[PDB]
Amino acid sequence: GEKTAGINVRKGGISNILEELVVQPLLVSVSALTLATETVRSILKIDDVVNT
Amino acid sequence: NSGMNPIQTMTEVRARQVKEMNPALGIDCLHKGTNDMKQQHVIETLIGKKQQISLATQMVRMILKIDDIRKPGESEE
Amino acid sequence: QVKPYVEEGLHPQIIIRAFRTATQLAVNKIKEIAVTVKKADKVEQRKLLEKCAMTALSSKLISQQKAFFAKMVVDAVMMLDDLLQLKMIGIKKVQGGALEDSQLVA
Amino acid sequence: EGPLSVFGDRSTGETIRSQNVMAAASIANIVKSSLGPVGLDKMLVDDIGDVTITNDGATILKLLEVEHPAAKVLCEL
Amino acid sequence: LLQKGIHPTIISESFQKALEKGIEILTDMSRPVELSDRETLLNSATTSLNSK
Amino acid sequence: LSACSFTSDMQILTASGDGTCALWDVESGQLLQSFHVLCLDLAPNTFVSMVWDMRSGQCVQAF
Amino acid sequence: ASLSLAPVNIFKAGADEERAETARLTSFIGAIAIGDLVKSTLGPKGMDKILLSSGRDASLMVTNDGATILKNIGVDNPAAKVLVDMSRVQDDEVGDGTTSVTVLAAELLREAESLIAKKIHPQTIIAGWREATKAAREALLSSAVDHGSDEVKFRQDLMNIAGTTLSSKLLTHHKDHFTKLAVEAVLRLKGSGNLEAIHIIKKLGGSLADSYLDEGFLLDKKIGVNQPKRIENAKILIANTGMDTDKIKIFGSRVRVDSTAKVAEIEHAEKEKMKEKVERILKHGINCFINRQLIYNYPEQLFGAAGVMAIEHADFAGVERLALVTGGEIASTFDHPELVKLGSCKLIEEVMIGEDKLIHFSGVALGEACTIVLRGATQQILDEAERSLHDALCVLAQTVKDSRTVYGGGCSEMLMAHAVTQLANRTPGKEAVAMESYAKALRMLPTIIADNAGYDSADLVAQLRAAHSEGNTTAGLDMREGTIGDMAILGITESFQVKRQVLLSAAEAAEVILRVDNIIKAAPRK
Amino acid sequence: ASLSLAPVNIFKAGADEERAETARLTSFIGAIAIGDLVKSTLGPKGMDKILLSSGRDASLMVTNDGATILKNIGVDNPAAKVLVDMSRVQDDEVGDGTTSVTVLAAELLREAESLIAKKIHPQTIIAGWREATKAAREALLSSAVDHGSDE
Amino acid sequence: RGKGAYQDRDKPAQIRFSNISAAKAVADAIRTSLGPKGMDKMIQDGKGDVTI
Ligand SMILES: Nc1ncnc2c1ncn2[C@@H]1O[C@H](COP(=O)(O)OP(=O)(O)O)[C@@H](O)[C@H]1O
Ligand SMILES: Nc1ncnc2c1ncn2[C@@H]1O[C@H](COP(=O)(O)OP(=O)(O)O)[C@@H](O)[C@H]1O
Ligand SMILES: [Mg+2]
Repeated sequence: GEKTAGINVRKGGISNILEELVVQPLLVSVSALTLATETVRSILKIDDVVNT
Repeated sequence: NSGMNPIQTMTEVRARQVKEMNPALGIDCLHKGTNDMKQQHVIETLIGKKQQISLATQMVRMILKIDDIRKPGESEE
Repeated sequence: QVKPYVEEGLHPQIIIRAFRTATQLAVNKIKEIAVTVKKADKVEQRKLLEKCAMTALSSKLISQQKAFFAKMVVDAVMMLDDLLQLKMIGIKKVQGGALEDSQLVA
Repeated sequence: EGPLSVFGDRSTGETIRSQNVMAAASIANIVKSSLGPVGLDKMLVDDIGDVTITNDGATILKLLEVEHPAAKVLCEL
Repeated sequence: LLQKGIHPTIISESFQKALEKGIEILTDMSRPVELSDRETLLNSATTSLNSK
Repeated sequence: LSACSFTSDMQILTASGDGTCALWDVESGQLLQSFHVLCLDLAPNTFVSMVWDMRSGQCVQAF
Repeated sequence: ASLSLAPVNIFKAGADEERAETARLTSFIGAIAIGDLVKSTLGPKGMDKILLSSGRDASLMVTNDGATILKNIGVDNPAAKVLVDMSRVQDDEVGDGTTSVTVLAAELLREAESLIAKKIHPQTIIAGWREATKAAREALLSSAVDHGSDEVKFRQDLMNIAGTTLSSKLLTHHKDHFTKLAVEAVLRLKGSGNLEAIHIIKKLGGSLADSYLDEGFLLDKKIGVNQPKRIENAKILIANTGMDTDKIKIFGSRVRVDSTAKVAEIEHAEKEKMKEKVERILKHGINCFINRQLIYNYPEQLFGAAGVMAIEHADFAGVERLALVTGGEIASTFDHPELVKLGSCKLIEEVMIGEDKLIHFSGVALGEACTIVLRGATQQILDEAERSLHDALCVLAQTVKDSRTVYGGGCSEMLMAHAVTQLANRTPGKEAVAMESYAKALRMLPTIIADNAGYDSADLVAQLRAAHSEGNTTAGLDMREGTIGDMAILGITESFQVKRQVLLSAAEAAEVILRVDNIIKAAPRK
Repeated sequence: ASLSLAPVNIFKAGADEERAETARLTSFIGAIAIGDLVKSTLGPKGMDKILLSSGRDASLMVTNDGATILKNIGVDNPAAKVLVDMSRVQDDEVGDGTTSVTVLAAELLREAESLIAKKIHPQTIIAGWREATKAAREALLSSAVDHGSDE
Repeated sequence: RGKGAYQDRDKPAQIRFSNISAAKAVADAIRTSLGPKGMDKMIQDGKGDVTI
């Protein structure tokens, strides 16, 4: 049920990551997902390589 | 190899094997209509399967245990 | 470990003498604390041999069958008479077969 | 070479760390003999007979021809 | 996925659906911020600078 | 770079194996217009490489 | 006795010639190889190709366009060169059909080699193909439908045509959004055919669905230093003047004095001339000033002190697009302020797109010029999206020029081939066989379309043939699930011009290549 | 991934590997070349060939026999080798029909190439050809006439 | 029904596999430099320039 839980390098295990003040803007993750998915979709449409 | 869809056919055969206890259901490669290999008379020796599994496991163990290669790299003629 | 002292001009003879002293002390300690049992019964002697063989074998690709091979090795060695020639233990390798198919013939 | 497909060499892990430490130790051992009142100077022939006699570490490391980046770091230091 | 016999177009469409669902999930996770909250900005910058 | 015929010293004509000559000026340093090469002879506001026109930025006489 | 196979040698070193069988073999092999390469990129389920340049830059290019694929390949087979030139000319004439025409020519030449193997003189094949082309063309013309009178039906036709054009390309992911985008961009031209009036800006980053058509115009230039960065109710003045140490055009003139005081006076006179020119420009009563050439520091400072934006170095395309979108006049003299029209827009400002700043024109007066912003994940994605939009805009402009439309999805090919078969059934001799081969290639086109989708092409093509012979003139492939259906309801439509051009160009190239019986090559330079 | 198209090089120098479409292309090309070469020497109006050897003696041989044409040539295509061995075995079994069997095999493989181009699995082609061979053999046997009783 | 389309051409599958292998190799190469415990890389160009 807890969603603010992540890798805690300082403690060495799993803890509420907000206690370590490890936060990042949502735009970074959203852009990462969108761009990676678009690149994968573009690559999946390729089926031949031609040397110019 | 028989042109059928792999994942769908394998999933259906596995589900049929789980539903009714029948370890004789396989892949209808020749399209005879039925999936029961006991009726289709597709028979292999037990020793063959046991040897296949054993040899594959041992060779995979060897390949996994190797973590270093020292080739001469001379590319000799 | 002795490299840093070598770099700072320590005489090699001192290092050699220290190594000899430490090695003598360690060997004496090993001989002192090594566990031996003075009962001379065959059952626990065979158990000791099997345990030593398993430990020696638990680093190789046959480690999964180390008990089987260890028992076979113990039997093979115990069938040797008094000098334990290696040439009296034939080893034939036949391609094809599982490790568990290996056999020892009396 | 391999799936990475980069036109060049690649060292990873303990190998590159050891190489960097070796380069730094080489630079240190070059000038280790010129430290303290019981230190001694050095001659630096400049490939055409020019001679530079010095004890200053900066001059020695600047006049030397170094190629390893981890050693250029110490020279610039 | 391809080794099982799945056409790349199906894979791309499924990945698009997964990306849309993931964007929704990430948006549901996040919380709003105010530029007057200096502590949040400092924490974001520090999280950016831990790996460097 | 093959051709760097400095010009009217207000402008510089430069070209290389790219195949598209570039018109630069000295003061501003901005590429005025890249004309879509080994020679950059000027008028013996126009130049020949194909004759190009400054006033229109297009080839006017081909031979 | 052959020219090359003779006791005496009649050629230079390196020259070569191939007689009838060898020349036909070479031509057919080259053409079939080109057709096989360009195909499998055809139809809604066609895939893309990667073009690795071997040059210094090693440019990377992934594309689905047949013309682009055929352009950037090293071709030595002369017949393949003929087909490549065909594809290029087809691209120049109309936006789409580059792959279809090449595939049709390749299939025609394959049927031609079959007929030659069946001991048929190539002239008979050519005559039969000419008759078949005439019949197919007249049938396709009879099948055309026009909706230019009804504005709503014409807009629906534009929607369908843009969707069909974008179906094969990478934009099929957001086909609906991109179809609306392209249709609006074309309709904003107010009937003009100027495809250069539509500017496509490719900015890296962001999703492909973030691409949009700006309601006004976007300029990628910069404003001066002291000039304002935002103007409401702008009064545009578009110019093509010097604004940069504009020397008097008497090139034989020079300053020759006997004192530096006179030199300073002449310098002040030059500066006063520039100031008077700027005052004459400002007499028009303007807020913004776009010049095609550069603006130096003194006129820039004067404009800034006047509170006027001075956008500089807007090239010929830039000033033309600004004139089209704002209604201004590209002036070069300012002695008659009342005779020059000024462009107008509600607002000018700077916008932040990605990491680059651009000038935004909002609330434009005329708007007969569009700026389409493309956002993508890679440079290759942006380039392919630009190519797909170019194809869609070209086809939409052609449809605007000529509103006649024909049904796609193999329907046109089935109808033309059915007409050809009907003609062949009434023709005696081997011309009937040639006509049947022509129809066979026409069927092979949607057969390849269905092959690219993984469907059962034989059954689908048989069903299409039966439906078209029965009288169902609008039957076609339904790629959504893999059946046949009515192309009118499904809204699969394409320009009549494009299909007719594809058919005619393919027939012409097949006839030209088939006429060849000898290939003679001169010694190359290398 | 295939052996040749893998980042690691798994073969000796000079050894290669041809996958499905390439192997079919090479096999069909070799078979069609053999069939086209051996034909035109078929039927009453067939013409003969000249076999000029490249050896030191440079043996000259004019011939109409398909088996002699096929055996006395430098064959590198493995499918062409299969057809050549077929012709030799046919000659060994009976003295005639070498050209006929070679041409029939070449035509069958040409039709197989067309069928493969039409997206048909080769096992289906093989099963259909087995049925066709059964039918044709039965028809030919039923068509045979014997006159050994009357001298 | 029986068998479906044969798919005589194997080149598209090889192209897809090679593209995936290259992408996976790049991801594995840069994997080590992720997170607060990630480590930098030193790259020496053909010109001899060095960057960390
Ligand atoms: N949604 C669709 N359904 C059926 N067929 C289509 C569809 N979209 C395009 N096609 C067909 O695909 C063919 C090829 O179009 P495309 O590959 O986009 O450009 P080109 O005509 O240059 O090959 C056209 O002849 C068209 O009939
Ligand atoms: N007089 C003939 N009329 C019609 N067909 C013939 C005649 N003589 C031979 N043939 C046909 O020519 C074919 C080829 O025979 P031939 O050219 O001798 O080579 P091979 O017998 O090795 O195939 C045979 O199948 C035969 O049916
Ligand atoms: Mg198209």
